Amino acid sequence: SYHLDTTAPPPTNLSTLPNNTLFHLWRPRAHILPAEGQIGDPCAHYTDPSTGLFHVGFLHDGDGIAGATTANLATYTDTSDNGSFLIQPGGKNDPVAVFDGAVIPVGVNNTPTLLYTSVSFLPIHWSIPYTRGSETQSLAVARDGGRRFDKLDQGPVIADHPFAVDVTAFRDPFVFRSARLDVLLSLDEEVARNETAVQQAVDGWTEKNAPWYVAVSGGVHGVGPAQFLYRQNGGNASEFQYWEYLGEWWQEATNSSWGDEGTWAGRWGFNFETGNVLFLTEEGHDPQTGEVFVTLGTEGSGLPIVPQVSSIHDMLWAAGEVGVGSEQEGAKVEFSPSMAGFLDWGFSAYAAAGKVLPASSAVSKTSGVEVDRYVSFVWLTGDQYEQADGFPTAQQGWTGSLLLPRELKVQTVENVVDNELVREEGVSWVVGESDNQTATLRTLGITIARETKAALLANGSVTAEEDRTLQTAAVVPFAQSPSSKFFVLTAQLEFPASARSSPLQSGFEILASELERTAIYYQFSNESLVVDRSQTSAAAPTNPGLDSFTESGKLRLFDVIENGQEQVETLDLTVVVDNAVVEVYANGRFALSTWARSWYDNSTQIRFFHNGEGEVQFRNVSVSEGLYNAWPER
Amino acid sequence: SYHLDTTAPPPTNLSTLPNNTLFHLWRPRAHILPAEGQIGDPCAHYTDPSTGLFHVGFLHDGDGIAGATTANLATYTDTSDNGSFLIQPGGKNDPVAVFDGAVIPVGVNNTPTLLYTSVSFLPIHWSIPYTRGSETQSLAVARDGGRRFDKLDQGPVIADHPFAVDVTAFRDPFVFRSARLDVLLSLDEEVARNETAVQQAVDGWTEKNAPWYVAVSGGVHGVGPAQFLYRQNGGNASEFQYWEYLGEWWQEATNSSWGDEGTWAGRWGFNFETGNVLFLTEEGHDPQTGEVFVTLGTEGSGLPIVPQVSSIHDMLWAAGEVGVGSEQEGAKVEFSPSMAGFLDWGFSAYAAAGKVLPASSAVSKTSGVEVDRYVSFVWLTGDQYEQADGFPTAQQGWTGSLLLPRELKVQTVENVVDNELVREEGVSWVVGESDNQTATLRTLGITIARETKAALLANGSVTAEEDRTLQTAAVVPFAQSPSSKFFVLTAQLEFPASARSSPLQSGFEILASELERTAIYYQFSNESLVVDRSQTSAAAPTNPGLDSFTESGKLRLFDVIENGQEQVETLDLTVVVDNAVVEVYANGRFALSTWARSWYDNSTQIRFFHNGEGEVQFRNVSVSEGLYNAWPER
Ligand SMILES: OC[C@H]1O[C@@H](O)[C@H](O)[C@@H](O)[C@@H]1O
Ligand SMILES: OC[C@H]1O[C@@H](O)[C@H](O)[C@@H](O)[C@@H]1O
Repeated sequence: SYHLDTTAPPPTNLSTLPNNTLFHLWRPRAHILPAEGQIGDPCAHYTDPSTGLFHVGFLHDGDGIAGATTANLATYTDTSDNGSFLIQPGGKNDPVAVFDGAVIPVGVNNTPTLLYTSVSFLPIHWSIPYTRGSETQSLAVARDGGRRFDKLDQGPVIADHPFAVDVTAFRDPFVFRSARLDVLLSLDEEVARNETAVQQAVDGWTEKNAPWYVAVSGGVHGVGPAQFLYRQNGGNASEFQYWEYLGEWWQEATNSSWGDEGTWAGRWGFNFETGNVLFLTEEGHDPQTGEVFVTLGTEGSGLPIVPQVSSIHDMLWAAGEVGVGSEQEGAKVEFSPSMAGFLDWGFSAYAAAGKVLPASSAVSKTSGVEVDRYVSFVWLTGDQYEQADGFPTAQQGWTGSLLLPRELKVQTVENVVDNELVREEGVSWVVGESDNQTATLRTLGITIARETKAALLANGSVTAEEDRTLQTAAVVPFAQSPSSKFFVLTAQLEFPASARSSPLQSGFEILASELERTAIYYQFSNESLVVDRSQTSAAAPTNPGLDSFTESGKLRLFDVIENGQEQVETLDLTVVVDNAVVEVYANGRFALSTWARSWYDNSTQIRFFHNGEGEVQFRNVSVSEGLYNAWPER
Repeated sequence: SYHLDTTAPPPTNLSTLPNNTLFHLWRPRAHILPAEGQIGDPCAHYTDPSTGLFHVGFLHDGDGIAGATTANLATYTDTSDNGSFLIQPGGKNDPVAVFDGAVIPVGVNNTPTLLYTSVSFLPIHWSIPYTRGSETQSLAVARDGGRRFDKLDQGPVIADHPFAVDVTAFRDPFVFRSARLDVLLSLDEEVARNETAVQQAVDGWTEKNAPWYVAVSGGVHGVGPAQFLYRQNGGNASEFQYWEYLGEWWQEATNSSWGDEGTWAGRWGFNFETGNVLFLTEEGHDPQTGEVFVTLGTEGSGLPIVPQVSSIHDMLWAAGEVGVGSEQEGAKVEFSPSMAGFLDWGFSAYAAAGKVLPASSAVSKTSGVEVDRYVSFVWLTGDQYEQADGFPTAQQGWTGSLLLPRELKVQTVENVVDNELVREEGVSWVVGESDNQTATLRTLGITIARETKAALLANGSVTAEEDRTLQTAAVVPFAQSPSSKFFVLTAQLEFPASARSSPLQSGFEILASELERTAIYYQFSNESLVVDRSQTSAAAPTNPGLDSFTESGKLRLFDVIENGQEQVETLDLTVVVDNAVVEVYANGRFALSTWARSWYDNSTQIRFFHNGEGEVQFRNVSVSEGLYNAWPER
């Protein structure tokens, strides 16, 4: 017998508590997750052509894909009760399980069609032999407003991985259209080599009748991770049965990495997962004019390898160009990375599943958005990918959550001093334009979906803090801190050029009280935003299931000219705290999410933090408390 | 109710009788059939390398493959009780059914391995759209002396039919080795054009490390029937997982036929089934020196087509050569017929499944055979392929039977006058040599497996009849007729050349009494051996289920020189009557099998028959009564 008293010390072993007793303790209110149970990879999102509603999907309880719908990209509604499942295993093609899938809005019977990985054998992991027929790609059609997906009555449409290729994995199909690919696959190995003649065809490209491409993720044993590319046979937009294989359009050597030291974009690892193919512009998504971007998860491991265990799950992104399939007899087209980085630096952040959100959607119509966007949903595993040291799961009654929907586009950083900080190799940006004096950088833009950001602040209480400058080491409490763990903290930190070489650490302490605190700070030593959770939970000491290791992500603040005078680029911070789900956003190009499971009701204080190394100026600091309820119907 | 009294008239409607009351009425004793129930296509035969025993397989009750073993090819033993099943559906690869398969003696784990068509969807028929994933090819390994075949724990090894090819069917894998094919696929495009340099390579071939080939039967919608050829990837005899597609090595236009009139080899039809690839010599089988022979069933139909109904099931064979796949980009190798015919002319004869029977087998060692042979088992559907007009199946308690095992080799007809009878187009033979005076013909040789023939005669009572010459029309009873419906009738009929243009019909009446009789005679009008069953069963008139239509097969008796004198080749008849199962053999190159379901115990009289047109000399006429028990353990 035990009533949850979060004003008293936590019991020694949380796992000895009755089921569902910790259900509300760290559950978010503005995030996407099922009514209960666990949530795995998001997937199968789409805009219903009929209603204009945006459908969101995600694996649930390891027993299929569940769904929800939204008309504003702020509040959601479960497609049904009892789990809200759309499709589950037990069919002829998926007797064992239902893995990730993607949706063609107008496919079979001119309705939303799901191409998903139907599983017939387990286990499946890059570190152990692959069982033939493990993963196949099958079709299902949406029924009753999309509240359910009925499997087509036949075998998989892609019943096997590439011939005689020893794949490590062959799952997570993602569908997309591309003027570039279409053109490259219709010209001559000479008339398609000159980017000139090509562009002429691109300008005349029409999306409506363009064929669909499918990128499948995995790798090849003893060779390396890769993405297998397919497209409706013969480029026939009306062909949903046969998909011609275009080869491994994207591959890397086993455990190789972007850059000469794997500093900015982790490692390619031993296997690719959940690849999404995007075409971004400076305003949003355009399969005709956008640049090719790819988001993916990579599975890593230290040595020695522990078969069936992926010690590292990196949530990466890469940008580059696509060209003809060389002269050799391999892939018909190839993707070459020109820059890469992380979509989210969080250890537990992974398997992002996104989708183009049309300006014609009911969402964009309402918010007055005139362009097409690409919204990405990142997964935040609740138990370190099932490697947690006895997390109190039965006590919590739920596991995992998705992160806030994020808009992806091409971000530009103007007026950047063209120096070594810019010209480094194996980096997460490229020079869009320069004059040897100042340049304009190009990188992946990452922001909270505008409607979600607005809803988070809509009915919130606003409390600002006075501008401040810290030089000597200090921890200064806010003049007034929130009274709950649901708020958005925003702030700008200005650093002196002399801080680059200093051991400076400046930021904030959140979710704090006498016995608990979570520190978020910038560090120049390795140019990273850091989330120290060593003191985050008073319950973690005796409950190793609550991970407390430090989280961090790289963020370079370039030298820029703002008013004729050079200065270190301002660090623009936006930290969203929804209970235990903590998301750190910066300069519209950085994201780091993690779990901050504080125990006490009173751990809501916020404080300025500076280690006394160097100096820091805090500006436009403010806190919006309350957020909102993303699930009104529950 | 009614106690079966076969000395009294049959009841008007046989279906009103209790179950199993007709179980023994027309059941054979020397044929291969299950203890009870129905038998479908024979398949999966093989010689156990360990024991030397020959294993026989067949579909049973439409619920899998059952088996039996033999050490002498005379008597058999069920592999197990309760159906004696080896493998049945319900696996992940074959959730719906288990179709025909073939066995590689030394395969996975160096044990007998079954490659079979695993079925996931029904219906399947050339006349209706094909459901993707309907038929795949999976592996299973023999366990416990072969009394069972355990499916390998993974998906099919050939998970889909050729890419984007709208097949009518894709089943019945048959495995085989070939020096010729290996050579052709190892030389250049021009080096494999000159039979000279090609023969050198063949002479050095070695079966031990030769890769396995797999022929799958079916067709292509709107194109025609065909055989799909595959072989262990890269010619690697050690590779059982991946099979490279070599193309449609054998195809024919929809419902086309051998010859300008479909006279000698029926029609190619709308779909090919049960294709077996053989390499025959004048003494038996040799994958190194034998001429390519193929046996197959073809599904036919008159117009208008009745979807899901194959009105004609022809049991055909074809011989020819295999060359490099033309110049274009089609099948890598190609089979070109030089002659074709019927393996069995019976309406109900079909789906032959054979296998190489090594001289190293226990069967051959015992009987002292020094060469490898090819033994073929022909199916005799019990109910006109399930199109019977209400056959009393419940009353009989069993359905179908296989015909006697038959030896297939190259047969030679020597001293044949090289005239128009030999040079007709689209025929079942080819001239092996000639001097414009006499020639030697080459054709498919069909004889009863020697050990089975010997067993049929071993303990039988012999009764000869005096040589006789009938000139007027007459029906003359034998001086002494058998007293049972288990006997072997042999005879030789000599005709004068003048008989070729005559309306002559000469032969015998068997299974006769006052109220019943079955006529078997040769007819020069259309050069055919005929089995008239219009009076076969006193029960047929009120039981349409008992088919009574005339059965016939083409047999040309050439002009030959036997003693410096020309004569019409002797018609050498061997008629095996194994109860209702009747098999008519002639000149070692013809077979016609059917069901002769006489009712009365006394219908065992045999008579000479001549229609008075022309003349006929009967010689060496004899009857061996009794046959033998093929299943001593039952
Ligand atoms: O269980 C199948 C696969 O699921 C993926 O989500 C994991 O990241 C892999 O390590 C695993 O092999
Ligand atoms: O059920 C499937 C197939 O079985 C074969 O034996 C029949 O002869 C075909 O007509 C049929 O398509």
